[PDB]
Amino acid sequence: SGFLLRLAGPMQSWGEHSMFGERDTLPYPSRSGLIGMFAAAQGVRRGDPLDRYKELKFTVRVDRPGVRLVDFHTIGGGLPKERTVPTAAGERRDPKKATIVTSRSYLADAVFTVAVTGPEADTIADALAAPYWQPYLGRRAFVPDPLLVLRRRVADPVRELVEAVPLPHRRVEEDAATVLVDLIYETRTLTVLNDVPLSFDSKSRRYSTRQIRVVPTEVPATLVAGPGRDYQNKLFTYVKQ
Amino acid sequence: FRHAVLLHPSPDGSHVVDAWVTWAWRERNISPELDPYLIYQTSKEGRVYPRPAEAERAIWRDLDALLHYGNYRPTILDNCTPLAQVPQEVLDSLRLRAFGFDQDGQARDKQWFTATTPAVLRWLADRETDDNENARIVRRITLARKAAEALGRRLEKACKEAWKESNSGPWVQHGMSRYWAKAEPVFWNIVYDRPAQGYTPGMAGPGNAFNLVALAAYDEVTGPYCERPRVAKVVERHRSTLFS
Amino acid sequence: TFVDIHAIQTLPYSNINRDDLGSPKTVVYGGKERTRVSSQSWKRAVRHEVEARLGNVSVNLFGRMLAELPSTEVDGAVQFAHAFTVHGTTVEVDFFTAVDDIPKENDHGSGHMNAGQFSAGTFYRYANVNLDRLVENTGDAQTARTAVAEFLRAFLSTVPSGKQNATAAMTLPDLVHIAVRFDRPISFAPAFETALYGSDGYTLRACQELNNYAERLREVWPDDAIRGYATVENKTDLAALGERYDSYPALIDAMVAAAF
Amino acid sequence: TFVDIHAIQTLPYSNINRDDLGSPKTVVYGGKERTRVSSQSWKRAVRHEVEARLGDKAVRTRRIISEIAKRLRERGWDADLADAGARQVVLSVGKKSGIKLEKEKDSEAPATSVLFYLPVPAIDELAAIADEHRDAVAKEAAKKTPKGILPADRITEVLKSRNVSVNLFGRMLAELPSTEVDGAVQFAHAFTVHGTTVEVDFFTAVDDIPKENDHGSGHMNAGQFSAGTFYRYANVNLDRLVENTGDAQTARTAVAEFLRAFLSTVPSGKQNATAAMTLPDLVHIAVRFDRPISFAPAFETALYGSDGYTLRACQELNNYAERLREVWPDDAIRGYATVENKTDLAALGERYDSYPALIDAMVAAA
Amino acid sequence: YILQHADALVKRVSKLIVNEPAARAALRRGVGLAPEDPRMLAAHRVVAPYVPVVHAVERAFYAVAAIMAAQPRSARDQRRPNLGVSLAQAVFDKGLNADSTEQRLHLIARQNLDGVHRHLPRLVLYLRSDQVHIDWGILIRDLARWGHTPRHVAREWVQDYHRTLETLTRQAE
Repeated sequence: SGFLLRLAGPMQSWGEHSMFGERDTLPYPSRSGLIGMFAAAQGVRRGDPLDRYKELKFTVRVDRPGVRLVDFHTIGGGLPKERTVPTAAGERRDPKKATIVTSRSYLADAVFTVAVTGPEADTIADALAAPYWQPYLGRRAFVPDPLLVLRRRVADPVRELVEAVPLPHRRVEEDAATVLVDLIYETRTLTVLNDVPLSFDSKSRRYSTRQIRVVPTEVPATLVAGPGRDYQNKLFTYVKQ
Repeated sequence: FRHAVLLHPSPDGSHVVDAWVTWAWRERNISPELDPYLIYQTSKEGRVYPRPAEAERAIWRDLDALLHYGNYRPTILDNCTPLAQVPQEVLDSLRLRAFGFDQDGQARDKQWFTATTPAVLRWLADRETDDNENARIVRRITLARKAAEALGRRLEKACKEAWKESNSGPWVQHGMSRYWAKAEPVFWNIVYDRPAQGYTPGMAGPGNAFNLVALAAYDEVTGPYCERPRVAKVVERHRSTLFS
Repeated sequence: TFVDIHAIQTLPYSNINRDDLGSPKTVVYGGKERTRVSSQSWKRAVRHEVEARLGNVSVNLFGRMLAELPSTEVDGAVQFAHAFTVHGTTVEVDFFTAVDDIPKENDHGSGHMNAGQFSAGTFYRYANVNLDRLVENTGDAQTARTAVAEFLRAFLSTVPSGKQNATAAMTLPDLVHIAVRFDRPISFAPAFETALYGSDGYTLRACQELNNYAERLREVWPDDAIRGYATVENKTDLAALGERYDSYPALIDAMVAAAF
Repeated sequence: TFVDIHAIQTLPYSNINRDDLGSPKTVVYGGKERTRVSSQSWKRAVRHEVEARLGDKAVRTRRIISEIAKRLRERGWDADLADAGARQVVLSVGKKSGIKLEKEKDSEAPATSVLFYLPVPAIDELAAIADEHRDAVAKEAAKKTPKGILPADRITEVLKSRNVSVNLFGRMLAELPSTEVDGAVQFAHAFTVHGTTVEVDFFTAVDDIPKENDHGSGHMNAGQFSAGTFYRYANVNLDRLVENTGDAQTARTAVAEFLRAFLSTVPSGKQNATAAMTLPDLVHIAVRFDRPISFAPAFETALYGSDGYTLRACQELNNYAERLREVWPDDAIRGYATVENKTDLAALGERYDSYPALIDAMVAAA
Repeated sequence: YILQHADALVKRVSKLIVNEPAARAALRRGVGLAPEDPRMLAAHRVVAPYVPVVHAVERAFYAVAAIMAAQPRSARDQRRPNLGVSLAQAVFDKGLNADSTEQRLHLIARQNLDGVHRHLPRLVLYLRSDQVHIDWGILIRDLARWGHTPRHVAREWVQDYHRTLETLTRQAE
């Protein structure tokens, strides 16, 4: 069982621990987000039991860490006072203060290839191919790369993360081999953060911590693609086989 | 407490239904002796205040818990963590955690974050089990942390001073955001000795690795405004300070 | 059933969106920085335009009213990608000075010196419409049908209002391609993961490059997707995008016809 | 309800609009650098010709206090009372204590922080309002920190008065958001159809008295100039201009006068050294009802060169206008006027013999 | 790497100006114009063997050899700094005007490769006219990299200039 999910695209955000106007992303995908991505693909209404998703495992290798950028993002500004965001008391604030100013962060030009291994993950892959709601990378405005699922069915996909999945253009030294790539596994634990989603109900979303261990591993330098456009070519060669 | 709360219960006791938040004191009193936990700071006029949380340092996950590898240090840590204390081995496996709530001192609030130190940094020291490559790892890591922070303040003050001068600040926010975002992988490359630009594996110290990231973030931020010669002169005067 | 629409609309010297500072918004993508027009800004103009022409489908096509309290449907189903330039773009500073009309025994002590940033380029836009949930939530397939058609026309016709009086950036897209897909929505954004080089323009080259990406994706995954495109250029054929149409509203009509 | 006007106009070695370092402003558009004339400059030239031709002038000034001071001084006020009364004019209005003022300059009244934009007779009416309350002003002039005694409503009503230029281009005042007027005109940055490298001219100002021994230039430098066929575009939102002026007849004169100013005026940038005065080679007024459309994408692919760009630019704007009318069908009343007779240019609508005939026909059509 | 061919060109040509007049006079008639221009056909005998194999590198080599031979007789007679370091040295020592030469440097920093060549010979001969030192190999390498750098070299030029002026002023205390 298992399939390869490729998270790529111009921008993707995987925030955790932010609860005000400023938003912040983890430099790598968060299990909560990917689980919600599958739940959205399967029609799981907000508030439905998320234990079906329990028992999955997410090893994620970071091809390009990507640049982290902060996207300004106002809400309601430049509108007449009557048509701005409501207050909790119900009376709209004065128009010179009715604007909301959020500073949301997002990863741009970053690409990870998570190898999801679970009990029903093959039905989940078959659900991403025909989604109930549009899958997106973190914020809904970010739209996933068309090669969202590199392979629908793979026996031992981590074995395919160690090798035989192409890689972006990187420095390849003379007489070099085995270019270093950071794999992320789920003592030797990088960080602890609230990921595993106890409930997605918008009224009270709650989570619990998951330790992450990031192990730099060594994959053959043959894997990295040539400088220009070759990455797309090798990747497409990869999807048909 | 300066704040006084009363929570109206639900009949079963399962939930709170109403709440009353209100003052308990009209006259404020100086609380004697500085709080051990917080990191303090003295500012011209000699007034002593706790260093405010900054959500930009939370961009690089768990940077404050690296406090142990260190000028000014919290007193509780400085009593219990060091070697004058009394435990024997305990200190080897203790690891620090910090809770920070960056917000306005008024009613605005921005960001909170927890931060336990990574267990990989000390465990990478014990994989080897030798007196020297280990003390060298620890020395490197302590050294890396010192470089990242010194140039973090150098870059804050750089952007802050330049922005004020150029108009005769918003540059600080993006400066620090870009700084820790770029300064995070170079640190992890210096610890593993992997090759990071501005660093040569096996060098005795950070090697200017950090000074390069700060310059790239600063030049990333002040980039579009170094056009006019008057403003370019100011911006150059203050990037030159990051040269070390 | 997912109706998605790609447009390659170019914009002259303009500053449609800007940061907390004056400079416009940029993605760093494909290693080359490129200006962008954020999704919410563009969405706001489209939603305002749809609600103005249409006279609660705006809470259905678009998830919820900003100034109304949540009515248990905050999701809009419609997905708006953030528009980004086909090529890498350097931010172009425009130094300006407001003139003081009253003259002292002094000349040109100008009223106000400053410099504002602008940029120009060919943005590659893209959107999606979750048709099935829109029908299940709206109820009547007809209101949904009119709403979907008008939403596509709004996506095409409009341009954001930002610094528009100083730069008349009003423009029509060069290419639109509406693909009624049943498998899943897909954006051709990776066609431009390698920013095109300059000096000969980008409209035509971006058109055939997106044609190459449509051939390849159509090759790996052959689908029952109904497609069609309309261009302001008759010089080049793009067979992979589907049957060509004489115009944009004729195209929108044929694809709205194709969804039902 | 949207009148948009396109225009191709060649300028010979002009350098009408300079950046901060003296080089003409450039757009890297279509991948190729193209010199441009900023919109605010040609817009300023248009508003001054419109005010000069329509007779009413508006004044964008940072020094309103000094001007009110000359009017109060000509009304018989003492100079010190005139200065204190004009300070009362700006002190009596706004949310905060008063309109914020720049740091005080010796011997002269301080300039306001923001640029006021109001017609001239309205400034004189502000002087009359400060005049009627002369004794109250005299009493507050004796105090150390005088407060805004004048009625705020009367002054705000004077500051809301609109000139034709205010009706047409709009204004902004941050302290008084009640006075802000939405502009009815979108003015694009005029860029070249073709790619232009910045031409450098090396000049030496000659000393006139002969030197006894060493004769050399008095000063020598190099100023940058450029030439080319600019594309120009502009919109007029008739609904907003009618909303601003109120009556459709003054909006009609404002639109016709604007279009004529758009064709006639030139920014005047070193015109005493280049004489760049020129009429546009082609003009195309469309009266569209759905939305305005600039033909700037038509010239995104820069023209190659070696041959006169005018004929190819007019023909290319023709092909793009044809292709857009086919792609985006509309009932918009079109019309054009051209100097060249080598081509019919069928897509640009009905041809008119002269620019005033074209303007009168399309304004009468709207 | 190019700095090597650049130093070989600087040496041979630096000798060529002093010893043989017909060669430098064959070089100076090609200042500020592209090598395809017929006035440059006489300079190929001297410059063509030294260029490797973009026109940007050729324009850098050919042009710096031409500017090098167009020095006034006085200048020709008589860490590695950039042209910006040479600028700051001409401001602090030789007393050039400051507000104008800084303006002229920030005027060069915006051009494209086509424009730098147009502006450079007047500036460099100005600098050279009063015995300001300019290391031609660095200028060559830089002019070759101007073509593919948007501002990556110019920023180095501007930063070094401002920095060297500040240090030269602080050392005078």
